[PDB]
Amino acid sequence: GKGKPRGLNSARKLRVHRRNNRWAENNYKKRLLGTAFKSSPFGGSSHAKGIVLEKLGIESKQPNSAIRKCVRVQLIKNGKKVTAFVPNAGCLNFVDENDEVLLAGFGRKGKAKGDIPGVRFKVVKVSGVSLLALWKEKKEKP
Amino acid sequence: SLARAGKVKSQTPKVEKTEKPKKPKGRAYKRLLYTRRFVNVTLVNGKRRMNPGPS
Amino acid sequence: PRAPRTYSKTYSTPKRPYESSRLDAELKLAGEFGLKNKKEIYRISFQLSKIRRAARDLLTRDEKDPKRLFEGNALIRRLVRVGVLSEDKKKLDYVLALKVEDFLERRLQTQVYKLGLAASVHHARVLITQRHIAVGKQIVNIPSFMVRLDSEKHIDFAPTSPFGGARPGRVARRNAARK
RNA sequence: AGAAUUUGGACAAACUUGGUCAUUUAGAGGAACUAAAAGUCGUAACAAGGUUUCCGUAGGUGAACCUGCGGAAGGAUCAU
RNA sequence: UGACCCACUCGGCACCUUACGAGAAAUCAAAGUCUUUGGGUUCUGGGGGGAGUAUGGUCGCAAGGCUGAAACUUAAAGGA
RNA sequence: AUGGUAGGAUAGUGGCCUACCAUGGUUUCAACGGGUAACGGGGAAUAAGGGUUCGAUUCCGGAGAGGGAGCCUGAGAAACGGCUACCACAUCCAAGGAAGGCAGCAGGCGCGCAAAUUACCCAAUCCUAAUUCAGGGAGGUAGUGACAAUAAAUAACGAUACAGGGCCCAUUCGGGUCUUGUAAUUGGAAUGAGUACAAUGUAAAUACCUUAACGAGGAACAAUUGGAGGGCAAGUCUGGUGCCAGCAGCCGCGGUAAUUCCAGCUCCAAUAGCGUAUAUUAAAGUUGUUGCAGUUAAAAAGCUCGUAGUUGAACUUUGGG
Repeated sequence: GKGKPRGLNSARKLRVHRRNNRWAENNYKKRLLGTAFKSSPFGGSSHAKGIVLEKLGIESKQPNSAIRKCVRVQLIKNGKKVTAFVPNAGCLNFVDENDEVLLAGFGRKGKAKGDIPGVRFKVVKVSGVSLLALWKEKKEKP
Repeated sequence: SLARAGKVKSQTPKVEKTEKPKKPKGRAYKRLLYTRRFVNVTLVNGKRRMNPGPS
Repeated sequence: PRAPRTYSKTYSTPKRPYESSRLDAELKLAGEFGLKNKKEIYRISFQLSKIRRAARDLLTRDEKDPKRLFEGNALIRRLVRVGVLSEDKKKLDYVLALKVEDFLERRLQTQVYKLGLAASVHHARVLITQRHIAVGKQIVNIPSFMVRLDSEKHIDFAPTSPFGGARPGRVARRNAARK
């Protein structure tokens, strides 16, 4: 006689005692307050527009040393101030201050990647022309 | 520091793509693959290293 | 607005992606049967996986119930017409013991090969894309066709075609216009 | 026919005032948090860690922490 | 009659022994009948911290409880 | 607020609004409230099944016309290329007074990561007339255009100077006769990318398709972008530097012979296209119904009662003809 009511008329007490439970399970937490719209940068999104400030330097977390390349942004929305991260080379160079940049996630949700600490985004485009190209030289910049 | 921005991909031996008798590109990448993966054997020392690094 | 026109993909990919398991049985397929891309091994795979349940579905009606027989005897005769399964096997039952590999022989791609009129499997194909082969007096330009058993004997070469008629064929309006 | 105007009405622009949600953001000052190459005073824990650790509570305590009650064993015993 | 012995049983409170099974293992008659995946239903968790704090809302006379963030930071923290 | 009864109201119905009346209607099967960086859907990405996100945007609805209101015409508007005001904008001025709404095409400004010519036509496509004939930045079509997508050139074939990888003989050369090949002499053939008569096309041209004339020898008519420890294809090559420059998505290199940095040669991968950052997907059986975990890894409530919720023993014509 495990812990649940079982007979026939035990609809009522079931549609409640899952709907309570669900709570805790983290996911169903995000989706009811859902956080996504109020908290976090993109709100209910995937991508966005921003414009750079400084070119900050963030060393490592440690089993590592690794002085990586990050940029503060200004979005073109809530305004948060965010940092974000660059790929490939130096990549830095090609992000010349107060330029237009196109930001996206980091495929991890929330969370925070690899050897970087409070950091949660990547730089996809600039000006809107790739980075991918303004490192495999299929275009160049204005 | 930002200095060392790029440092490596400066000092890269530039080096070139090399020209070729190109690779055929479709059906025909099947008749070509097939022949290698295993129809002449190919090699019989246990099994087949797909791409051996010169010993 | 208008009747929004209706369409299902045929493909159903795999559940695990990579495997030196199942992989090195596609490349044993392509290959042996012509084909091209993996977007064939997986078309079929779908359409067998399609039929397969309409059996499962039945079997679980009783036997004898109207629906079960009708489809079976309608289901079956759809596969007798395409050569797929024999005469002698059709109880129902049994269509289940049909692996990928039976269907492939009844693709025009290869039925040409067997009707040799083709050096290897290849010379079996350009031969279809190039308007060359023909069922009635009618061209077909697509490897995946599926041989309807009672045609088969009517498989050509057409009037149009260069290998049975209307003219020599381009490269010949050249060896006769430089001596 | 019937213009200006005009009675009272319903419509309700507007604006002033409060009064409030709801986002913002200032700020003498406090209180924490975390990141750092090697600054301090200690040695609490991991061995029976030299008083065996731990919980919940209550009061102490330059600081780690120490002491009462009752638990627990993750114990240093599954033993008359 | 009663204590007793034994035979049997139903209900306990445990224990030994196997492992056909399960498991990361240590071990487990249940942690078994689970990729051959489904008897009934209530709670909970989804990296480590920040922190069960700040906040609001509430129960208490108070100690305090129940509710319960985020920014920030981090490539491990952990189990056997 | 919810109904009754009657009237006004409308093109009508109805608390639409008012006379009087009754006290109802919604609510844990989530109402009312707060949020939405929400216009809805058709559908788009993803694609084994089940799924997760995005649909301001080529069609169907609705909503605005700088905010707000009110109404003149007409069947047909609460119209904004129609008017009154009001307010927030901002234009002319002889300062008396006038006049004004690109979120129609264009265009400039501002904003900002972020997106194009004040160009040519009613010839198609269709609509407006009183109407065959006007007119129609609706539409079309050029310009700019790497958003994507389709096709696919950038060199072929000789022969040679050797090297060969075979073979027929090797009593020792080595030739040889079927073959790829490093070549820094090679010579005949082949084309269009560009240029350009004509025809074409075009309302009118550009282009395309055609084609006379032209046009391929390497110093051209020259193909790039990203790596070459691992993940993960491929340099224990040379040069410089010495925990400093710098690289490195993560593990990590660098403190005097660096397979990582700067750079030379060399090779590897995509290739007219590569990278880079962001968001989303699969990967994710790390949100899970199909398919999770809860003895100690993060998790069984302190234990029991309970109104909802949810499940609920079996038995009511089978068999035979």
